[PDB]
Amino acid sequence: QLLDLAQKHFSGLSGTYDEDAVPTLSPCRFTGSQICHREDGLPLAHVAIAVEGPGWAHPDNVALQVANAIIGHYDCTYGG
Amino acid sequence: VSASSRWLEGIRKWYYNAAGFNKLGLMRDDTIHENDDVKEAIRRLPENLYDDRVFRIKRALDLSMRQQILPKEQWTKYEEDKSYLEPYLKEVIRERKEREEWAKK
Amino acid sequence: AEPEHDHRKRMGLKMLLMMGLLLPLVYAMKRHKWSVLKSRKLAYRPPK
Repeated sequence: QLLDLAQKHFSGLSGTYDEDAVPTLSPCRFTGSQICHREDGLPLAHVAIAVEGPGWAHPDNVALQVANAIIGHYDCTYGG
Repeated sequence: VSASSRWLEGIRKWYYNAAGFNKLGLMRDDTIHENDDVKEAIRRLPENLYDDRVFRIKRALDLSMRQQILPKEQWTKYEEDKSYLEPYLKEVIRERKEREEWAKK
Repeated sequence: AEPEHDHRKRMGLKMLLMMGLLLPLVYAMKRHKWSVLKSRKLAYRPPK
């Protein structure tokens, strides 16, 4: 049903395509750095701290996620 | 108004330039020693002036540390050195002096 | 008057040769840690 509809409504993006402008993503350099927006008029401070992760495809995203689960998450409304 | 009163003003502009806080982007009132009357005057400043004051002090301490000075164009011009603390500090001393006149009788 | 003469000139060379290795090295250690402040950039963004 779905494949029929895709030929029914999405066909008409061929004829001739790409060729002249092939746009592949270049890698993005991670920098160990700090951004500090001091604002004492805001009631509570927000901090986000991160190292460079490996990316979508890497098999060891599973193992990192397990450790991230061990640390987990908290919230003042949690019963625990 | 006078030729010699323009000379006192030019000697004052000389000293101002020799003092060289303007080289660090500071205004004159930024550089004042913090006593009790002064602390209160800072306390009494509006939000916009306090925030600017904080940044100017921040900038100059940063320059002081890296032993640098601002580009010549960015120096505080003697003519436009806004004496923002003046009326606040004058009012605090006015109030102190009254208390002291009262504490005398 | 100075029996130690020869020995002090010897350790004195060792003092100079060590300091010549240590002075730039401790300098580079201090310069490394301080580069966080030396290259720090300020921006002031007051409301409207």
